[PDB]
Amino acid sequence: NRWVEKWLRVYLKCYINLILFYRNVYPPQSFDYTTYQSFNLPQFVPINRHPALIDYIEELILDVLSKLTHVYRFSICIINKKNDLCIEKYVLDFSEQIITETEVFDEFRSSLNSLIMHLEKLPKVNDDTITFEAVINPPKIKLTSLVGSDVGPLIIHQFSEKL
Amino acid sequence: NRWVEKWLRVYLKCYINLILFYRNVYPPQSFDYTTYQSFNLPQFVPINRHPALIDYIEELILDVLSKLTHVYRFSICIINKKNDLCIEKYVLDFSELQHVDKDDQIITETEVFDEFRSSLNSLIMHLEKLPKVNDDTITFEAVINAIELELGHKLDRNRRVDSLEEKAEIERDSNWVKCQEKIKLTSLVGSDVGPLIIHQFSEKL
Amino acid sequence: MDQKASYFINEKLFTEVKPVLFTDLIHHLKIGPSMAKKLMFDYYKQTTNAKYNCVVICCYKDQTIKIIHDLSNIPQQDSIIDCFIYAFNPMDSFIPYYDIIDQKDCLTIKNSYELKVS
Amino acid sequence: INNKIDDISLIGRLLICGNSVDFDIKSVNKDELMISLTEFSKFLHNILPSISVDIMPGTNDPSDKSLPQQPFHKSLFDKSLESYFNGSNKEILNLVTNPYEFSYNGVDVLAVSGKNINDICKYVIPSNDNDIEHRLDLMECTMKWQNIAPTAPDTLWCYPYTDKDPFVLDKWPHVYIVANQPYFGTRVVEIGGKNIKIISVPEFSSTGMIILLDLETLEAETVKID
Amino acid sequence: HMDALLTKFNEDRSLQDENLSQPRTRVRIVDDNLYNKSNPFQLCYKKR
Amino acid sequence: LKFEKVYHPSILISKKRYVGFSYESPSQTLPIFDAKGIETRDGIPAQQKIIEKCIRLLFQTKDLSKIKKYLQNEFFKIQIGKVSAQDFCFAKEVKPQYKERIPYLVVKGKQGQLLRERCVSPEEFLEGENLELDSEYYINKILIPPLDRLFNLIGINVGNWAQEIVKSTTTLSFLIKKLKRQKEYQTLKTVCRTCSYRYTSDAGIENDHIASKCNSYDCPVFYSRVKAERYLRD
Amino acid sequence: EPPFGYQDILNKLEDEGFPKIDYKDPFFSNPVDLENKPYAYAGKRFEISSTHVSTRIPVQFGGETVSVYNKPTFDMFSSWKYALKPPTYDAVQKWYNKVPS
Ligand code: SF4
Repeated sequence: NRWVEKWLRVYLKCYINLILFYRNVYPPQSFDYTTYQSFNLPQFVPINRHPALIDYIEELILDVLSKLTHVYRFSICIINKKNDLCIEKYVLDFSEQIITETEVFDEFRSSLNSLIMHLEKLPKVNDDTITFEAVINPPKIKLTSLVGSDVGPLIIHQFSEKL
Repeated sequence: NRWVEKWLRVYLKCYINLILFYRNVYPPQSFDYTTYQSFNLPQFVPINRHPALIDYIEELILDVLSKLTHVYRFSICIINKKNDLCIEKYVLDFSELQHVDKDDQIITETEVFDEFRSSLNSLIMHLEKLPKVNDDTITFEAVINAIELELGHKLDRNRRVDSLEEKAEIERDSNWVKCQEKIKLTSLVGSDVGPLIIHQFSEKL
Repeated sequence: MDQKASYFINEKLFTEVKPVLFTDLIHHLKIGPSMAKKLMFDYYKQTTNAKYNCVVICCYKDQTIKIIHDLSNIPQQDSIIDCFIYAFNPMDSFIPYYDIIDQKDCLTIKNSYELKVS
Repeated sequence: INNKIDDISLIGRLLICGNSVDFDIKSVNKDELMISLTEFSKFLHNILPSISVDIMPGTNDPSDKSLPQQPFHKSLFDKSLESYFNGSNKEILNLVTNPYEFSYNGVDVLAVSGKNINDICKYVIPSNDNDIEHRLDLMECTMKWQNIAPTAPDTLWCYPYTDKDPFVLDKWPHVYIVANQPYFGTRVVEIGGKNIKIISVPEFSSTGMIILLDLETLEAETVKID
Repeated sequence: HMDALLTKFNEDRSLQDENLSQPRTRVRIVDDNLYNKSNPFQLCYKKR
Repeated sequence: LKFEKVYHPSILISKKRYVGFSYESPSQTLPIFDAKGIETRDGIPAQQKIIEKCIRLLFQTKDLSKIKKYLQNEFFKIQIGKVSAQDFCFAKEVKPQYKERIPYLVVKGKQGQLLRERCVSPEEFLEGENLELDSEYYINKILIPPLDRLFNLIGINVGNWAQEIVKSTTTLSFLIKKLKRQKEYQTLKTVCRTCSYRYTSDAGIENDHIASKCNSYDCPVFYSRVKAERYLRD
Repeated sequence: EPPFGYQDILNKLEDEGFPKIDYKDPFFSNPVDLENKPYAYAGKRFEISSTHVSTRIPVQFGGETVSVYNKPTFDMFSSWKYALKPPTYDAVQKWYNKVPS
């Protein structure tokens, strides 16, 4: 907690929405990438417009940040067939009196810009035949890390092991 | 002034697109040596025409020149497709600018173009003297080490916008994001003309 | 023993890197083109870790005047008399920029009709 | 650059013929026209202390795109070189047209920038073909009949031709200059009137083949600039 | 290379035996064409 | 009941007012424009062409700032004076009967605002503002066909765009402008002699006079050559 | 985290009453147009949107969109990177392959 909760919860909800669009768990043109901005960013922010599913992920990120205080290594795996290894492990490592609101709000841009740098630079294996599943701990896997959160109090290692 | 950021725009056009040429991030057959991309170039700089890409380049330069006193160091970052790790960080400077002072003196068009031609030719020299292995699979991104900035909040605070100039300005603060913040570093000869101190170096990995 | 030229070439080569093509030598010294060939040969003879070599024009002509880019080859100039060495280049390519230079001191061959202010 | 030293002895007063700056009209604007024109000013003010020059526009450099074409003063030059034509009236440089009768006390020679015969040689020719030795004789023909070669001649809103000035004139020269061919061609032919040497100086991107002309025993000498 | 040796061989022209602050002017060019005729091909001043 | 080439969007002001991107099969792409029945008469072609391009732009990518820059460009074309001059050709029923397609070309405007509705001569050889004008009746007659047909249902005022645009080395510049329209006029002469080749056998030198004496009331290069030769008298 | 369905999400969007697949309101890319107010429309409201980032409503987390609503603070050493995706090697390569074709 301690005032990083609001921007962390919107950061994970927008991170889930961007994963849902750019790795097409749902149909890609089943979104609205037009009228929503997450932070002060140029790029499209494609949230599913489904009210029951935005409430579903609303409760998902709200309950994982409810259990934030003793949360373990966070990840999201996209599964349709046997892979059995984590795809996108945005590891929420709990730190701890630093007053960082503006700087962390800027920091979630670069986390999400590392996300889109992983997203638009990403190949295409199969259309719509996949389903995500949030999980806390495709012939061959590949390792890729993204930016950290050193300006933020909590550090996020933001690993994304694709396939 | 007015003429001095035109010179800065041309110098950054030459610097940026020459780094793009010598890293082979775009195919060399699209490049041709030239003097005219919307202005007068000091040297013959290999420029691919590709009007989306040159729109992007003059876009980025008009973004960096829009602040013009927060920036003490413009730079170019080099990122592989393979990893986000920096391959090269080409250093540039906006230190002790004429424009912040807004001094009318001195123009010295041939002398400033002389020192610009020197710094360009140094950029040529230390861009051929590193070798060519894995000549494809390289990309481009910008970085600015600046002394005192934050503009990205200007999208917020329920502002009501009416003019195209500040539409551009909101695009300037929208396009820029603060990142989270060494292995080798090589020397480059900078321009040492009076009002335009551009102390430009290079970094390797 | 004319090292008075050589350090002046050394700044323009090194402290900034704009190439000399000819005209800096004639501006600095007003020596002869044969003597400029001797001077550039001396700079080539007393080269210590040139970043890259120059290429010469060839004095042997045979109704041809060609900048040598087949450096090992002898491009139609087999029974060669001589070469005039110039265009020492840091870069990949030999391009200078071209500028007005002082010539009233430096003009080897003047005008058949000398210009009048009138 | 010296032939030790006779090249300077043979060389006279500089003669360009057309093609002062290559550009295409639909892609050009103000400042890229002055970039190439001021670098032409750099070249001409560089060579003007050494060799005096005679300059002529007319095919792709700015012109009327006609054979009688007004040569454009004060645009080819920077301020360093601009005041020389004011200072010296026609001696070291003057603006001359696509044809000009350069007369060395009666050695009259004619210039053509090349477009006048190059449109006939490549652009508008479906017939009369039995390629330097073919195209060399097209301007021999155009010399012989003194006739309408091109497709848009004399191209003036006021005073095109007042029964004194044919674009390919009636007074014959001793040498005609035509330009911008693929290869070099230099023969001499004698007619019943006079003797005429054929000059086809090639376009500079087609290997140059740059030529001495005349006036000692009426003899021409090319040199390969590539 | 031996291209430089050719320059080493050709030491006969130290300075070409020119004074080199003397310009040897070459041509007595006449150019009778320039002043005392109208050029027919040229424009009309009233037209311009 | 056939399927017959449904439309992705559709402008729907009136009865017999179709316009959409029709396309018969899913395998097709670049869907065919449909201009059947449509309300969008004399039918002066520029209104039809700008309405077609506007719908093509609004319908291929669904965006309106490109419509803004296109309409502003067209108002510069009328205002500054780059006019193809086939853009406005009215014709009264003043002499079934075909004593029609009379010479009446109101793009000319009025020098002194003196002749009432008498922009009549389609080849009137004079200077700039008697070939193009900004504040007149036909600027209203060109701002209504976008607004009534398309911009009503979307609410954006193209009249506000017209109101926003209605108010808002040099000898070398004149020289290079003369070069620009000299090469343009020579290109028009090239087009005209290649058009007029059908009346010569193969000759090309007499092609220039027959090219200059072609007079159609309706040809998409002829009026540009008319104003080209309007320029050369200056 | 048991998800919702697989392709029947579109049917569910039809089921509460939304469009099954949204077709976009034509939008101003340049915000200096719309006469800089969405209130500029006809007798009835059309509320024409904008894909540019100045005129975007935020992501509506729950029932509230959130900004910091506070003072941005200047930093002394800070590297700022550019967020537009550049034209790739592949884009310029296919564009120069398109020039002969
Ligand atoms: S103006 Fe006349 S001759 Fe020229 S293309 Fe049109 S119809 Fe043919």
